[PDB]
Amino acid sequence: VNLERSYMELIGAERETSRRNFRDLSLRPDVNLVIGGPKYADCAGGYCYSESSSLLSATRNRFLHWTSYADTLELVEISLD
Amino acid sequence: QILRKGSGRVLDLSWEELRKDVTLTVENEIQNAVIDYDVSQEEFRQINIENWCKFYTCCLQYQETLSRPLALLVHPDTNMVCLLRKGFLSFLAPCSLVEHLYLVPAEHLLTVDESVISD
Amino acid sequence: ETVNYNVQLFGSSLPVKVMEALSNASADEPMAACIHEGGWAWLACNDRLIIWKISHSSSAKLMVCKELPLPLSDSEWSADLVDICAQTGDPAAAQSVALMAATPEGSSRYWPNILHEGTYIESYTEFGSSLCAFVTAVKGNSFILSSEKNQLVRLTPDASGKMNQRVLPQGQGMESTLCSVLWDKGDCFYTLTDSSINKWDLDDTSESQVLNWDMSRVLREYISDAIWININYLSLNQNCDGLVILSAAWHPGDNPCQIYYTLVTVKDEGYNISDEITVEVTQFNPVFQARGMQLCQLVVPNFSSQACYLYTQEMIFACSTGTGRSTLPQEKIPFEAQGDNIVGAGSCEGWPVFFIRKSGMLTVVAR
Repeated sequence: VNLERSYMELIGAERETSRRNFRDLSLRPDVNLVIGGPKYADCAGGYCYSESSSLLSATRNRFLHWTSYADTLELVEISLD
Repeated sequence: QILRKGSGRVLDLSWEELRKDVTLTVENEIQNAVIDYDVSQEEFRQINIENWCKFYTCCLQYQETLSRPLALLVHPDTNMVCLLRKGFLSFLAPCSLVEHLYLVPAEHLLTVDESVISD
Repeated sequence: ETVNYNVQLFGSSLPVKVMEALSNASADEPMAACIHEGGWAWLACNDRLIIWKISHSSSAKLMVCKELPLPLSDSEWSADLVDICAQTGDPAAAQSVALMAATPEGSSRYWPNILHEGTYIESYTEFGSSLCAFVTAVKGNSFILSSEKNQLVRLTPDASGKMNQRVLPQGQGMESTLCSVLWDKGDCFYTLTDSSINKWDLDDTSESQVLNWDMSRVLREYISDAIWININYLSLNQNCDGLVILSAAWHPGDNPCQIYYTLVTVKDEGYNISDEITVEVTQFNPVFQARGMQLCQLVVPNFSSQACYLYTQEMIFACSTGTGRSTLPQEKIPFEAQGDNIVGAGSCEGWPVFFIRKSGMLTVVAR
């Protein structure tokens, strides 16, 4: 068991001068703007596909991540391949 | 965008274009700070420093805001670990043993399992 | 003299009791004064409170000065912990005026009428030892007592003689260290802490929390960019442009390290901050000495000329806010000379008022 004790942070530099041409989508649910509502802190999350570890799978090295702040959710699909 | 005081649609500028664009913007602020035709070379240098410093501190405040900490993604089957930051994605890769030992704090270096370094 | 201003006696001759307290007071003695917007002035001098109507007219039948006995404390009484309430908000003689006092530990003494100086009721809150607190008259004949740790307590006299009390919503107190508080028009009460501004909307018996703004996150770049970092937020006032915040900023490693005092104006519109922040850097720029010696307060007498008065104990700085378009000339006015000192400041009828150790009440008026 290579006890991999420490890790190092590697910045996946978004050096695309194209901001990932964020397909801006606006959802208007039938709800009124609450003035003075709780300010949530910014949060993020991610999801990995089934069979992403399978070398013949179409989901191989694919995953989803997102950031959410205020009223906005940014969703991204990444493939390392 | 803030130094220009202006609502211009930021074009997806190339980085070279962005560099030219910064240069011209700060030079114009320096030319505006030189009120007299008879500025000594020292007074001109001081004015140059003050204006670039002011632009730099402004980039810093935005970078601090974009750098704000999110969360962790760990893949169950592939063990891929990602650090979700506010402005970018980082990946955690395993550190080599040499780099681990150099970088660990002096207090934790005393609790390393010597069996992993060498038999 | 001063260059652009007349600095002269405001109102008529001071009450005999006020004159004795000043003539008797030594430079060892801490005097403090609350100059109230309703036209009454309260001098905290030793173990008594001397309260008088600011006498715009010289006439002796219109003269009111009452002296009240403070509740015992081991700490100095403060005119910050001392506040006036007027019947319907109208200042119309001694019966219209009710009075509260607080001690640093939280002992409260309330006079329903300044006419009846032996007639009061008592209560207690509770604070840590060392707490700098403020007492502020608010709507419905009630008061907010505000801790150094920013615990805010509503205090409401009942007709029984009881004093009702409750903590403000999200105002339990527990860095939330308190710098100042502001009571605005209609029913808005604001607190300025070392990290943030909080605002409550009041009625006669309750409060609703409106917002807390991380102004340290919002204004930090705008303050540092306007000068060049340690930032301390010290006082909060308002004018037509919106909220006016006094901030001190410094960098330890500056080759000469100076303290830059700024006036920051922001709009209070709804529950969120706007993108438009103005930062105006004042003439007041002393050498950094110690963080505990960073003392400076803010007066805004005129809501619609963009003019603010910074003050310490030895001098007044007439300063500008906003665009600076309607602002008065920037000038430093010294009150440091010959045992002289600025004991307090306020406004009467939109006029900048200073209470000075040598000369009493004085106005600062443009020439």
